[PDB]
This record gives sequence, structure tokens and C-alpha cells, in this order.
Amino acid sequence: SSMDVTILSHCELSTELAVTVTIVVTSELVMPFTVGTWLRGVAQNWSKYAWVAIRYTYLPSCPTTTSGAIHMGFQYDMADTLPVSVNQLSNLKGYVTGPVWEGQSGLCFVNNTKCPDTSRAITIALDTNEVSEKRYPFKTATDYATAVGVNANIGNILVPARLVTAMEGGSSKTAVNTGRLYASYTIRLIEPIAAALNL
Amino acid sequence: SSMDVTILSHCELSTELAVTVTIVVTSELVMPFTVGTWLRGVAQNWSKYAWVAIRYTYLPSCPTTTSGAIHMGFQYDMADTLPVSVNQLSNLKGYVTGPVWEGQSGLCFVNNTKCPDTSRAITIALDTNEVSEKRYPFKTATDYATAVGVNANIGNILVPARLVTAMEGGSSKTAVNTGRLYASYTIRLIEPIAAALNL
Amino acid sequence: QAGVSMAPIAQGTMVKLRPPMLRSSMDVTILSHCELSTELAVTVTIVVTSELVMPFTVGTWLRGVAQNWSKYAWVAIRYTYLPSCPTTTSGAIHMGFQYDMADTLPVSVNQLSNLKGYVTGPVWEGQSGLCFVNNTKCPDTSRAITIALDTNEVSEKRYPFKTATDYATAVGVNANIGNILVPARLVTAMEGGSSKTAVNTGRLYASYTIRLIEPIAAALNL
Amino acid sequence: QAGVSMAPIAQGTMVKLRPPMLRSSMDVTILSHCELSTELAVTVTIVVTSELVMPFTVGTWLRGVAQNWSKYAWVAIRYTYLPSCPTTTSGAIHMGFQYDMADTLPVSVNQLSNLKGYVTGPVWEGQSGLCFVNNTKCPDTSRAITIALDTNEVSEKRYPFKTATDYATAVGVNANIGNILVPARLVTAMEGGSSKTAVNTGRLYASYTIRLIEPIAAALNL
Amino acid sequence: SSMDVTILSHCELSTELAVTVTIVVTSELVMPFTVGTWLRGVAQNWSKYAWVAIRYTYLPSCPTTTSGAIHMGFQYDMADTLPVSVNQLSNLKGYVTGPVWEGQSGLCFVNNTKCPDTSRAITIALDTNEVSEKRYPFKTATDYATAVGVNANIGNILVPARLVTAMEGGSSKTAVNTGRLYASYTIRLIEPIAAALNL
Amino acid sequence: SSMDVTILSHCELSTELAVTVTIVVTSELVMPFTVGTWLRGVAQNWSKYAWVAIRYTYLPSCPTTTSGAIHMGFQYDMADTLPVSVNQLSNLKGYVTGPVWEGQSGLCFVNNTKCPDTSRAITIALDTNEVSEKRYPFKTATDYATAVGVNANIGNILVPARLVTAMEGGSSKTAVNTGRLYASYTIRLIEPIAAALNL
Ligand SMILES: [Ca+2]
Ligand SMILES: [Ca+2]
Ligand SMILES: [Ca+2]
Ligand SMILES: [Ca+2]
Ligand SMILES: [Ca+2]
Ligand SMILES: [Ca+2]
Repeated sequence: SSMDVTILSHCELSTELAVTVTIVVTSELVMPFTVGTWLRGVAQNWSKYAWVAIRYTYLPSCPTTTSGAIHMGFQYDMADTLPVSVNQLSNLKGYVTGPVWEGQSGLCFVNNTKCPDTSRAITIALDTNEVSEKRYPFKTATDYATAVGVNANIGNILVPARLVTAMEGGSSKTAVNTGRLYASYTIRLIEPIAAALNL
Repeated sequence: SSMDVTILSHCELSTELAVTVTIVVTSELVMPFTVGTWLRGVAQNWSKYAWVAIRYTYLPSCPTTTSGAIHMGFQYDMADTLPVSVNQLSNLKGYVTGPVWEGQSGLCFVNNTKCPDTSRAITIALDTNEVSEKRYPFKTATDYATAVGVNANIGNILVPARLVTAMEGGSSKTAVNTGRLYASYTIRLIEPIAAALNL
Repeated sequence: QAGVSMAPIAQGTMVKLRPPMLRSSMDVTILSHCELSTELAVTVTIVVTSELVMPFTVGTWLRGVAQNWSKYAWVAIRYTYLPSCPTTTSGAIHMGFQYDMADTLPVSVNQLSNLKGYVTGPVWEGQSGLCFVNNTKCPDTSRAITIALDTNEVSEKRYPFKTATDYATAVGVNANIGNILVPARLVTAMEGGSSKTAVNTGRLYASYTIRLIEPIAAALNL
Repeated sequence: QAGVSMAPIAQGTMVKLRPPMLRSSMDVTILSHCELSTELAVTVTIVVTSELVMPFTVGTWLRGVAQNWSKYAWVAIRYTYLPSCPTTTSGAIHMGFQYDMADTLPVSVNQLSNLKGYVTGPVWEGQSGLCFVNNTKCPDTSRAITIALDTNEVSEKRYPFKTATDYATAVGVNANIGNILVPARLVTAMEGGSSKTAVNTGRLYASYTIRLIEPIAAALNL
Repeated sequence: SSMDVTILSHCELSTELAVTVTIVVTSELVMPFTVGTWLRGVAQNWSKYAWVAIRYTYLPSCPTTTSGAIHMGFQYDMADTLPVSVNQLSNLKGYVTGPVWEGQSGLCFVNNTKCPDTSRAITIALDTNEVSEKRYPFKTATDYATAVGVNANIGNILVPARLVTAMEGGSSKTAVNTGRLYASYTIRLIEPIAAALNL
Repeated sequence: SSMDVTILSHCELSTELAVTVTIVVTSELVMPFTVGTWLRGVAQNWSKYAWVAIRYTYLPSCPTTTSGAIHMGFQYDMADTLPVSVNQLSNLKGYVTGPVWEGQSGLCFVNNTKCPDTSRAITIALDTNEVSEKRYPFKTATDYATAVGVNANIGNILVPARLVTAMEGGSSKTAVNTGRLYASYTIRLIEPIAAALNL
């Protein structure tokens, strides 16, 4: 489909992770701006969009001898609290986890290979059906930020969901680079705007 | 129900009421937190939700000589103002009135029969088509409140509609209990979260 | 089975109002609706209240819409009543119409009884009227407590839409400047009573069909 | 004629019970009857009473016959209520079912309202139920105050016949030894009241159809 | 199916494990209360239920260099003894085992992915057909506990089965966190009760 | 048999008997532990079980001049009381009597022929439909006993029914052996366990 509507599919690096002795919980907004710097630079040219598909995969970079595990689940009320415990996080929406060294069976989502094994693959795809809003506008972090700090409920208007990632593992209380998170999306771009003017 | 979705139907007293010499106008948000206590404790472990069907019904509990009336109606943009008068209230979507002692033909809705006689059921059911958001986040009364407190317009994305109940009627300046309002819903439970974490 | 009644202890009636109906021909717009108008209560003694049958005054909704148009014409207006108290409550109701805005209101039931829609009934009665409010198909209104404008014998062919305040101001100059602004006023009486202190009885509804006619933005209409 | 009630001063109902019906296939015996179960009265305050839906407990007759057989199965059990006071009496009734014999009873109407046969009604109502007791052909039970076992979702396929005392003793060891002996207990609530002192309201009847099954002399059945 | 009957499916963390030098044998009751804290909070709202499906999967969190193995089998007479030896445990009903580092090929049961490899997956599903009782009531630990201590045969009324897990492995006589057990169930909830009243 | 289930059929003497001057009433639980010794040693390595069919038959072994009779019947709620008299016993499900020397037309049941003549087989077979529990746990006599000792009602879930055998008849105050009672069952063996571990 390509009219006034533009569709594009891509795959890139959302972020990198490392493990400590203790548990660390992060969150990523799942909006075009913050998903990757590529999409980010492409999407700015359009006013609003909707996710046809998006998904995060983790790829190991360590030896078989590292010690930790990644976890992830989606959350949808920019107002609720982040989990604080594996258990809690355990009943989020794409709950998925494994040892920081596992995961290779995920190139595929990156790769764009048809591979009959998801056997295991630290991957979480969004439930792109149950989003609150028909479509969402392009929001630029700093704005989002600003708004969310007025009341943490406005964000609910601005983003379909938030990824939670917890790095628990621990060998050292020092930070160990264990692998990376990659996003694979198919977005539907829609009311072109001069890039420069999009908050 | 799917392995992602949960469908739940139920009945419950959403609230209890009385009448006086004069008018008193209440309002109750049509949010699973406020609809009843069970729905609360259940819905609670889901992040989003969607009303498949929702209905308030009344059941008399006083003597055939209790004098008075009930009036219910619906508002939908929280910036709007609760009707002052009954007058204003007789103009809302879903207006309904009846003597505080009538209403037991409605018992079938708490029951589940097939009210042959809906002709004299004091009931009211939501126009779920006309709801503004595809889905709604589960707000807690508090969060909700605080949120509104910033700029009511925000409640507009936190909820579908607000019910307005007027109790005019009376003999005593002393509230006399007349009935009870029960809820009948078919909620669409949606993306788990650990209770504790919800606002 | 004739000449045999069965006295209930209470008359139950469940009103479930119908959505407004609007439909535009070329320049005329026709609106038909029903809203609740007043709440009534009785006292040990007579009590005459009264109402202007002008659109601003008739309904909370009406006024807000009807205001977008310069002048209307009534096609139908009905005042129908419905009980709330048990058939043990004492006191009846009376209503009738008046037309020269300068005429003083009646003070006697006697008086009241010769007005144009003279209708009266014990305060506990009224459930026959229900169809008029619900607007259902009426059963037998023999005994209803309804009153309807004598729409065809009004003085002006059309009336301008007036705001209360504009009215008032006008009336204040000379009460019968008023005689244009409104076609008639409804008169209510509550006598029969028992308590010296007011006992709430019923409430009454208005049901109209009005012609709307020479569009104006609301802000400019007074 | 719609949305129009007529409040009576009293609901009359004349119960004339039908003779028990017994009929034996080869090993199963089927019994269908209805006996009166309890009398109810209201108070200024809430009052939760409760009943075991086991055959000894359900009827004065039942118990005496049903006892000649080792284990039964319910096929139907209905609790239906009927008023005795005038429609001026204050207070309603509530009933619902419970199933883990170890669960504490509800203390709130709120509470009570989410149980399996939740049913409630002003204490003066109930005459719709009549056919169930008489067992006549039912007219329109829209408004009856009945509750019926969810016979097909009981825990055991069959239950042994227990004497109260045997039960008790058992229960006393551990309340949920009980969970075999009975399939469910009925819960009753009387709130709404007016007098601080109890006012008698209605009474309720049981109507069952039970499977009887592995004959034993009564003397040996506990 | 959703009437008076409610069905829901979920997946969460049942518990975490660690290995020593010696053999440790545990047991988990497989009832809604004790299966996870989520189900637990949801199920309390209903009087009795029956398992349509339930199953435990173990997910590694270690390096490839840990030393131990998990084992598990179901047991059904709240009165029989726990196994005391691998061998014994070896002929329980879902006998399944592997090195505390293996298992990843199990996300899937968690994940809810269709994955043609169970190749290996430390997973054990209950034989939800051969349960003693048609349905079971909601029992709250402390009660269960209490009852079972009257006579360890009453529990047989209250629970369909018990999971046995043995952690044998041993590097250190200290406890090593090796991974976690996750439950995946599909339960059929049935006679709603105020939560607060359910023992 | 499945790879989960085992079906086993067999014959065995469940018990031996004699008669006296007077009456003596015995009872034997219809539990694989007590039905015969083999069933015991076999059933033993299974946790649960279910009777597909079970039948007691008698076979005379005394002279055509031994005087006396046998009476069997079934009880099903262990709280119940063993009949005192024969009288009470002639009223139980399955009542049967015969002279202690008759009964060999029943030999076909120990055999497996097709008793053309069941008209004079002193036999008794269980109404497996009417059993209370879908399945039964394998109890040991002891455990069972101890269990009952708390509150017979508990036996109700430990077993389907109890057989009552009355031996009235006689010439000597001295028991004279008359026959033997054999069992014929088709057990449904169900979820393995290591013998040693069973109670
Ligand atoms: Ca923008
Ligand atoms: Ca929330
Ligand atoms: Ca004007
Ligand atoms: Ca018994
Ligand atoms: Ca319980
Ligand atoms: Ca055993």
C-alpha cells in the first residue's frame, strides 16, 4: 500500500545490555523516536503512524560462561509502576527470558529468514491489536518527557506501550556487556510533515 | 476467552441508596474500579480492558409506601458539569425514572432470565459503540482523581462515561434506604500485570 | 365487571424517554421531544405557581437548540403529570391556561376551574398519562392529568425566540408587551394537603412539536 | 399498558401441596416432592442464617425415607419463598450458594451478592414463585424469589446419606471432611428492617428430585 | 466458554531453585493458591475450579558451567512419602530431568509460541484427566495445612496432585541459584465468592 | 493398555471361610490392597487406580453334607454399621445366599467360560457406575485404618464399597472349612510410583 500512506519495514539495534550482581530494571517507550536512531530519522518526516508490527529480540555476544539472564514484558499504563522483582515482571505480556548467553536462534527476526525454531529466542512482539489509540502521533522524547511530567497519564495518549527489561545475573558488581536488543518493525507512516517541525 | 484475552461476565451491587426531602445527585465512573468490589479485585490483575456490555439495574427493597424516585443518565466528557436539577438530567443519553419501590421485573438481569417485561425494569445500559477509545487502562480511584485534578480533559482518555444518579422523592429529611443498584457486565480483560503494580 | 374499582396503594410508572427527533424540510426545521418540566409538592393550603409556554422556559434542552433559530411556532405542547406518592397522600392538582399576560392569576379552585385546559386529580393519580411521556400508544386517557395547548387559537402566527431576561426586562416596562413574546402561560394549583410543610407528590413533563424558522447564531438571539 | 404497576396491599397465595411421587426403575428409586423448609423474619439489622443442602436437612419427610438408602444424587433442588406480610413491611431477602464447607459466611449484602444463585427481593414479594411450590404451570417468574442448585457442577458424583450428628461429629474433626458429606449450603440474609425485634415475613419451600440408590436398613445408616 | 463459568489462561513463576552437593527434595501442591501469586489473587474470587491444563517448565539462568540437574514427577496420594533417591523419583508420572543449564527450549510454554522442539525442555504437564475429584475447591494454604495435619488423607479431597522436585548436582555445599520454574495453566473458575471469605 | 495406563485382569482367592453353630459376619474392603495378595504386590507400584470390573465368587470345597449358608452384600459409606443379623444383610445391594457346598457353576468366572448357568453361581459384582469417586488412591491397610480412626467419613474417599460376608449354618461350634471366595477384576492401573513410597 502506498498512496498518501507509506509503509516500511526495518530492523535495527534498539539498545545494549550488561548484567550486575543485583537486579536492574529498565524501560523503553515503544515509539518510533526511541526505538532506534534509524526509524527515528525516517519517521520524523510524518505526523502520525501506527505499528503494524514491532518486536524486540536479544542476541548474545558473550562466551557460554557469563552469568545472567534477560527478562522482558510490555506494560501499557504510562502510569503504573515498574516491576521490582522477577516474579512481578514474570506476568507481564510477552514474558520471555533466558541466560545472557542463549538467544542466537533469533537472528531470523533480525535476519529476516524463515526459521522453524523460535524454539527459544529471547523475543517479544507487541500485541499490535489492543492498542488504546487508533493511531499515535510522532512524539519526540523531550516533549513526551515534559508532558509525562505534568501528569504521568498524558503519555497514555502519546504511546502504545513500554518495554520493561530486567538484567539480573551477577558475577561481578561491575557491569558486563552481554548482548543487544534489536527491534524489527513494520510501521505505517502517515501525514507528512517537514521533519524539523515535529515535536 | 483466548490465551491472551479473558472474557468475564458478572453481577454485583455497584451501590446502595436512599431518598430524602430533597434532591441529591451522585455520579459513579463506569470503570471497573468503581463498578463493584469484585470486579475491582479481579480486573485489577489486568492492565487494559474493554466493556463488552455494561448495565446498571435497580431492585427495590422498601415498602410500597416509601415515596420517591430514581433518575439515572450518562455523561461522557469529564469536563462536563453534573446536572444540578433533574430537569437537566432528563435530557441525558439513557434517562430513566421510577418510584423507589418498583423495579423488580429487572430482577431477571441480576438473574439471567430473559426479561419478557423490560417495560418496567428500572435499568440503564451503556452505548458501547459510541465509546471514544478502543480500549481503556485500568485506573485506581486515586490515580484517576489526581489525574483529573490537573485538567479534567485527561479523564476523557481514562474512561468511557460517567453515570449520574438523582434521588429526589421524599418524606424524611432523614435518608430512608429504598434500594440497591446492581451491575451486569461482560468485561474484556486484557494484558496481565501484577495487581500491586497497577494505578 | 362494571362500576368496580380496586384501590391500589401506589401507582407505579417507569418513564424511559425517547431520543429527540429533528428533521429539516427546506427552511423549516421540525423538532419533537419531551423533557421533564417541574416537580410538584402539596401543602395544607392552596398554592398557585405558573409557567410561560415559551421555548426557553419549556425545556433545558429545548432552549439551547431552539435558540439557534429566529422564530418558532408551536405545533403541539402537552403538560402531563405522574404521581410519586401512595394513594394515601391528600391533596389534588389543577392546571389550566391563561392568555393576556396582564391578567392576575386565580386564587380559588373555583376560579381556576373555568380556564381553558381545566384538569384536576388527586395527587396520587396520573399513571394513565404515561404513554404521553413515554409516547407509547395510549390505552384509555379518560382519567389522565394532561393539558394541551389550543395551538390553533394562539394570537400571533409566529413568535420570536426570547431569552428569559430579555422577556422580563420587556414585561417590566409594560406587562403586556409580553403579550407578543408568549402565546400563553400554564397555571398550576396544589390544594388538599394534610401537612403545613410541603409534601412532594408528582412531577410533570412537557411534550412538544415546534416549527423552527430563520436561523440566527445563538450569540445574537435574545 | 406498559411501565404501569398497581401496588397491592398484600400478596395472597394459597399453597396446596401435592402428594409425594415415588417410582422405582430397577436399582434406582426416584423421589420428587416439596416440603416447607424454614420460616423467616426480619430485623433492623442484617442476619445471616444458612442451610446444608443434604437430604436429612432438607425435609422432615425426606430424611425419614431417603434414609433407607445408601447414597443419593440431587436431580433438582429449589428454594422458593412466599410472603406473609403486607407490602408495607420493610426489609428484603437474599439467598445464594456456597460450596467449600470451610468458607466463612458473608456478612455483607455486597458480599452476598456475588454468590451463585444470588436472588433478592423486598420481603413482601414472592407470589410469582407459587407454581414452584404448588407446581402448577408457571406464569412469568421474572420476579420470583427462587434459587436452584447448579446440580451439574457439584463435586462428587454421588453422596452418602448422613445423619446430622454423624455430619457434625465429622465436621468437628475438620471442617472440610464435610466437603464430601454435602454438595453445597444455602445462605440466607435478612436486612432492611424497621423493628429491632423480629418481624415475621415469609417462609420458604424446598422442591427436590433425588436419585435413591443402594438400599440399607435405616438403623444401619448414619 | 463464559456464562457463570469463567475460563482463563496464564503463565507465571511458580518458584526458584538452587543446587547443593547433596540431594534436596521439595514438593509443591498444584492448587491455584500455591501455584503462583497471580493466579492466586485471581482465583480467590471463585469457590471451586478444575484444571483444564497446567504445567511446569524450568528455565536456566546459569553459565554452561554450573553443576547439577533438576528432576520432577507428580504424586497423587497426599499420604504417600516423598521419594528419597533419584531412582525412586525416576518412576513418578512426568519424570523429566536435565542439567541445571539446559532447558531454554521451553520458553514456548512460557512464551506461548508454537515450537516444534520439546526436543528437550524440562517440562512436566499434569495428566488432567485422571484427577480424583470432578472439581476441587479453592483451599488456602494455611487451611490445607491445618487439615492435612489432622490426617494426611484429607488433603486428597482438597488437591489434585503434588509436584516433586529434586535438586541434586553439587559443586559447592553452598546454594547456587540455577534457574526457575514456571507454571502454565488453563483453569476453569466457577462459583464466585467474595475473595475475603474463601478459606 | 496405553503408555500411561495399564489394564489388568485376573483371578485370585480373596479369602477362605468356614461355618459354625452360629452367625459370624465379616467385612472386606474392595480395595486392591485387600482383594488378594497378587493384586496387592502388583497394584502397589501404581499411585491411583479404578475398578473396571470386580467380582467375588465362591467355590465349594466341602461335602454334600456340610450344613450351612453364605450371604454377601455391599455397603458404601464407611460410617455405616455392619449388619448385626442376616436379616439386615438380606436388604443390601447385591444380596445372595447358597448352601456352603453349592457354587461350582461359578467356576466359569475363575475360569473364563461363559457361564450359561449364572442361575446358581454364588457370585456378587460391584455397581461400578454408582461408585462415588472417578478414581481411587492406593491405600495400604494400615494407613487406611489409622485414617478411618480419625473419622470414618474419611474412608468414603479412600474406597468404593465394602463387601459384607455372613456365615451362618452349622453343626460344630468348631469352624468347619466350607469354601473359598475368589476375586475376578479388571483393574485400571494408573500413575506409577515406586512401591516402597506408597501408603
Ligand atoms: Ca508530532
Ligand atoms: Ca493501570
Ligand atoms: Ca430573539
Ligand atoms: Ca450413611
Ligand atoms: Ca474455599
Ligand atoms: Ca497411595
